[PDB]
Amino acid sequence: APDSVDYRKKGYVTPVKNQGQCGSCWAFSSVGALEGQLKKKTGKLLNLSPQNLVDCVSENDGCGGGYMTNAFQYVQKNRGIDSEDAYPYVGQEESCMYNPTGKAAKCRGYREIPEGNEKALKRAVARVGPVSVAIDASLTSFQFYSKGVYYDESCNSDNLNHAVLAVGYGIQKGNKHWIIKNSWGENWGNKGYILMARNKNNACGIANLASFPKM
Ligand SMILES: *[C@@H]1CC(=O)N[C@@H](C(C)C)C(=O)N[C@@H](Cc2ccc(O)cc2)C(=O)OC[C@@H]1NC(=O)[C@@H](NC(=O)[C@H](Cc1ccc(O)cc1)NC(=O)C/C=C\CCCCCC)C(C)C
Repeated sequence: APDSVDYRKKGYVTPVKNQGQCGSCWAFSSVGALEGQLKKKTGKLLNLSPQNLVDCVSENDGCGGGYMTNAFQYVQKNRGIDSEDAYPYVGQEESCMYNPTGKAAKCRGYREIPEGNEKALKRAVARVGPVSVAIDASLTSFQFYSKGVYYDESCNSDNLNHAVLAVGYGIQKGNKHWIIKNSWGENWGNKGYILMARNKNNACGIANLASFPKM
């Protein structure tokens, strides 16, 4: 694989959204992954609907929680996801109003990275595009990230509690990293983004609950 990857520079990645108080992190992660695969296939980028996922993915718990695979599996069986334009984010769990006219992406299926395999996730990101990853984001050191490559020996790989999007990887001051899109708005982190430590004994369990859709 290449040394540098950054799918933001290829137009795959939409702006940094804000989930708010609602714990719809999985939905923002899922949408991020589909958005990437939409641009690759069609040439056109747009915002897909996190609210479509929150309201209609009955196998997940809306703002309470959820998995990305379940949201991808939903878009496959449903034969669509609406645009943000067609179906906008309100910040609560409520009734499904999927309108197949406002369809924007479909999904052929999904794939999962092997558990605790950062090399596999690296190969995935390089070839596919923005990959959905879950992590431990409970630490204070995570909350108030501003610059550099992030790492903390507290970061429990087995306590996976927050879904984000791996949009790339690289190196910065000899610290290999994953380029990560959060959904806590543009004023968190470095413009919404964090660079988390790559090949550092699976830092915050970056490789444990990782997956992508095929479009
Ligand atoms: C999205 C994350 C989010 O918005 N915020 C997280 C913060 C920034 C740490 C967060 O709150 N995450 C957890 C709760 C939590 C907080 C702190 C610690 O130390 C641990 C957990 C959360 O539930 O947030 C919602 C989103 N996260 C997920 O969907 C993730 N899933 C879970 O965290 C987990 C389910 C699970 C994961 C791994 C397992 O092996 C088994 C089960 N959720 C729960 O355990 C909570 C279950 C039910 C809560 C019901 C609340 C009812 C309120 C009325 C996913 C892996 C991406």
